[PDB]
Amino acid sequence: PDPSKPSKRSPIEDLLFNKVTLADAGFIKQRDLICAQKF
Amino acid sequence: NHNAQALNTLVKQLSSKFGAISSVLNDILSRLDPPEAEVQIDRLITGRL
Amino acid sequence: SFELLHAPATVCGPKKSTNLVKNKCVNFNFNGLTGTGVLTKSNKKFLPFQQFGRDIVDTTDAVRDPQTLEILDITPCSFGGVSVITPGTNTSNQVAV
Amino acid sequence: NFRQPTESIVRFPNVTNLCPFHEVFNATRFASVYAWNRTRISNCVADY
Amino acid sequence: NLITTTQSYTNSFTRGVYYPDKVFRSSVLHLTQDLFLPFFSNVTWFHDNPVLPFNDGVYFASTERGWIFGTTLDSKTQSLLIVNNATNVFIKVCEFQFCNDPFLDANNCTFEYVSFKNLREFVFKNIDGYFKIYSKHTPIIGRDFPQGFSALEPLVDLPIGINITRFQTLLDYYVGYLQPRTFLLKYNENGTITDAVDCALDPLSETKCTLKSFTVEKGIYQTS
Repeated sequence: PDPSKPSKRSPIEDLLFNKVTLADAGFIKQRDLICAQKF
Repeated sequence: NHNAQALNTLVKQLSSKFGAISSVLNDILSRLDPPEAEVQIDRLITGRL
Repeated sequence: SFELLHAPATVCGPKKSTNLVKNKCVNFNFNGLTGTGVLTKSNKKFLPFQQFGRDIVDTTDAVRDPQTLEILDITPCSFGGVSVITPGTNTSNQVAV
Repeated sequence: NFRQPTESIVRFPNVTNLCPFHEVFNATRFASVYAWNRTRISNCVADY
Repeated sequence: NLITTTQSYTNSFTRGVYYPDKVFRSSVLHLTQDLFLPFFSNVTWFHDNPVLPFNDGVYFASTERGWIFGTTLDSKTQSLLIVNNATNVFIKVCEFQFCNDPFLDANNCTFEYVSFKNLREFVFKNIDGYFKIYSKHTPIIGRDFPQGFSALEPLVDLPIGINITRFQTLLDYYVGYLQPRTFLLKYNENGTITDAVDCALDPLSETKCTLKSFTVEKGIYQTS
């Protein structure tokens, strides 16, 4: 783990989380941000 | 991906008549009389289940 | 002498408004489109002739003031699920939600 | 499940073209029944 | 008496695309199904004027008076007379007591209205009493449908009722008929169609209409 970041994730887990794109919506309040079914 | 396609193809089978005046329940519930706006509802209700 | 031929009642008559609200669940009828949602401001550029709007799935997402020409922004009214958290009815009858 | 505040019902019209009524009234002359006369309207906020 | 000749053939490259509806849309790619001028087509560059067999929709450019219409001919039934008239671009509909040559540059009335370089474009589709009229006027540089892409923006909608099956100009003159095809349109961050594909020109512009995208990747694709 890299004690600099505020996530404390290894130099290599940071490259794996910026290369996998997303499609979730647990947002607490949310042309449309993927999440277009909620409605 | 597989999971996003599956939803977006559920929130799009809503605009489909399945042989009904329209796909807006309001419409069918005006341009039609109470004892006929039932048959044209079960066409929608059935294909959405 | 009135009459109702095959085509519509065009002539038809005056309908009233209600004034815009903005920032509050309100049911609506802008032009002839219906629905229920919060009518916030906007940021779109509805080209000089395109009234409504629609997303990557077809759902009104904006309208323009049918009589002040301003882009609105339908945003659906809240909804979700209610979950009750119980410590057990043998223990207490107190709950959280 | 939750919700609802749908209270009011914004309506849409607010600036429109009026009927040509009145144009069928305060006019000076009128037809002599032996000239019933006719003038049929169409397509305009008819204001009864 | 007739100004000049009357026929030929030229190509309609990527030209003749109108905004099919007033539903704004942004950063999207819609697959419509209206009536457009099939891409890479044949334009009967006329240049006189017989009674053109105007049929299911008709394009009509003219780069450098008005027009006419009618299932029949002179005053006897329906018609039209979009007559660009400087001061005001008038119009009208009725029997029509014009001439075999209303050279420029009558009964029951049932409608009225008024209000170097030039790429006058125009389509005159007629659907459900709403004879439609789109258009777009850019400058130019050449003489032949200056190869390019610009979509026509709806202009009028005369709610008339004339049944049209013929027409003519009243003194460029191109004239491509329209067909029932299917296209994939690209709307930019303002809702302007900045591109398009015909899903039946080539084998690659049908793979792009199944993958809904203007950029395919290596592979074998099941398309039809």
